[PDB]
Amino acid sequence: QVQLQESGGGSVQAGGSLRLSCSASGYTYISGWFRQAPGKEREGVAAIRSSDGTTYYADSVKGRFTISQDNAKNTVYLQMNSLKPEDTAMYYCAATEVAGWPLDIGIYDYWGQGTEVTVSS
Amino acid sequence: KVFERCELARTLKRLGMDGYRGISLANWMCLAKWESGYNTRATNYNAGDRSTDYGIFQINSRYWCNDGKTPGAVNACHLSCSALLQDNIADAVACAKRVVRDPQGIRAWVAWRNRCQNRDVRQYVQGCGV
Repeated sequence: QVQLQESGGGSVQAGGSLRLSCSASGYTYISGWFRQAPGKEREGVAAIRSSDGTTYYADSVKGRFTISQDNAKNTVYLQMNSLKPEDTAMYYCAATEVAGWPLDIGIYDYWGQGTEVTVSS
Repeated sequence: KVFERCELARTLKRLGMDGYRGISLANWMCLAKWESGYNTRATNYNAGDRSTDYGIFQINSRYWCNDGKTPGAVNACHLSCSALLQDNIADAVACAKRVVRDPQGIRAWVAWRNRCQNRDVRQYVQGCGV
């Protein structure tokens, strides 16, 4: 089906920026980023619908994080600005071929391995 | 637009429908054939619950898309029904995939049950190079 590979994770100081990347080996309709902070349940972050380029953000990151796509390279990016310690988490790329509410974890069928983001101070 | 048979099969194949959820490309083709006649602008009004079926796969406005005038609207696909009346069928294909996600699968379409279920569907993809 589709295999997803994330990259770009690292350690950044509070207030800084970082951009994550996610490659897909086949066609995807909706793609998103789901993060798991230390000891907590995984939660939605941002999602994109490839057909119309519409984007959907969780209340905790709306305004700070933005998600985009490069249709030629079949990659999605998660840009993060003004990072906070609370944004520290393993960030997972996920995708689906189904149409639904893009921040609904239940519609996702493809999952990456995660890329770690650590925000200090 | 009205797709030609093989043109549509190749488009559906490029959009990942072949074997999607165990459903062959030929079964998807048969569905489109009997639902709309491969027509992206097809519409059908249902007086009983005041819902409308839209596009090439005749997606219903009560559970799947939003047309803004159907009572008990769920909008499971999170799409305007107008997006399913376009020449580009990516949104329609994705919403059709969302329909078959449910336990019923492709049996959700009564026309598929009456014309494609337990029917030889080889003619729908014959010679298309898919």
